[PDB]
Order: sequence, then C-alpha cells, then structure tokens
Amino acid sequence: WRGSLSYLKGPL
Amino acid sequence: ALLKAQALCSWTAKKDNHLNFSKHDIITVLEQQENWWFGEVHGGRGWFPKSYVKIIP
Amino acid sequence: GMAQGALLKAQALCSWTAKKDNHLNFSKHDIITVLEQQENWWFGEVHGGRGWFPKSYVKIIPA
Ligand SMILES: [Cl-]
Repeated sequence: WRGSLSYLKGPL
Repeated sequence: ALLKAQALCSWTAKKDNHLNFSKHDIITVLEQQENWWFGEVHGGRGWFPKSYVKIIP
Repeated sequence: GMAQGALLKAQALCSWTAKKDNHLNFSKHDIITVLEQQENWWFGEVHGGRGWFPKSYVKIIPA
C-alpha cells in the first residue's frame, strides 16, 4: 500500500 | 495498527487520490498525516480529512 | 416517460455510491432532480453530476 500512487501522491 | 473509523458525514473526493465515502461507512485507516488520513473503504483507497470520521474503539 | 417541461424532485432512500459510467451517485436523503424516466431506471442530477439510477432507490417529493 505504501507503494501505491494514491498513497505516494499525498493529500495535496 | 489498523484503526477503524466511522464516517460522521459524507465526503466526496476533491482529487483523483481522495477517498469517497458516505455517512456511517466504516473506513480502515492506514496512515495518519496530521489533518489528512489515508485509508480504505469499499475496496477503494485514498486520502480524506480526519474531521469527517470518528475512531471506533 | 416525462412530459416536456415537467419538474420533479426525489429523495434518496439509501446510498448508491459505486462509480460506474452513466450512473448517478448519491447518499441516503440526497435530493435528486429527476430529468427522465425509463421503466425501472431514472436519469437525474445531484452534487454536480448526472446519470441513471434505480427508481426504487428514491421517493418523489410533492411539489
Ligand atoms: Cl452504486
């Protein structure tokens, strides 16, 4: 999960 | 640490990696980054503002 | 189904939130503007989106 683009992109 | 949180209100994604959920949905929380949390619900993943949920103990 | 000019609103009885092309999403109690009716599926607008949804998931609001 820590390698998903969704996560890596961050909230902003 | 897989915390569970219940949506207090519905929230619609602002960006392509924001989580969508409805009031009363139970969200699995993977990370807490100050005011934004990363989690999963209904098989989808994304970020959301923590104000929208309450931890289920 | 609907006559030209007809004005109709309906309230969601339950949430229907899975994203699919041509599907309108909403949460329970959302008020939807109903634009067309075609048997068991209606076309509507809410929260900046349009799409089809099961008519059974909503109840018409009196004018
Ligand atoms: Cl759905």
